[PDB]
Amino acid sequence: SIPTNFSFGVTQEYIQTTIQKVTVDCKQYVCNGFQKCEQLLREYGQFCS
Amino acid sequence: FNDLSQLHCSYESFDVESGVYSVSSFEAKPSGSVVEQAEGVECDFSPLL
Ligand SMILES: *[C@@H]1O[C@H](CO)[C@@H](O)[C@H](O)[C@H]1NC(C)=O
Repeated sequence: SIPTNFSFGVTQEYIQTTIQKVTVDCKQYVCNGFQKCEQLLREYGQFCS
Repeated sequence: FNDLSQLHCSYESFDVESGVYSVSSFEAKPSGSVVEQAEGVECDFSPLL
């Protein structure tokens, strides 16, 4: 079986090599800057760390 | 005391690793307050006058 006609077929693909880098502040996100919240956060402590 | 203090206490050591780090944010102070949604009525003194 031998071909006689042909075409240059294109083929697209994608590779997700790099998810979007994110960083987050602990006390600002969880705590919203009200002083009793920061007083109530210091016991948990190193969770933010 | 400062950002480096928070970075040191995040790593629980006097020595850390060189690099880029995310310290807790800060907020611009509110400039004041606005109270305008509902106003009352005035007392009547016309029968007095
Ligand atoms: C080959 O394929 C192309 C595109 O489908 C067409 O125009 C052409 O006539 C074909 N030739 C033969 C010999 O089949």
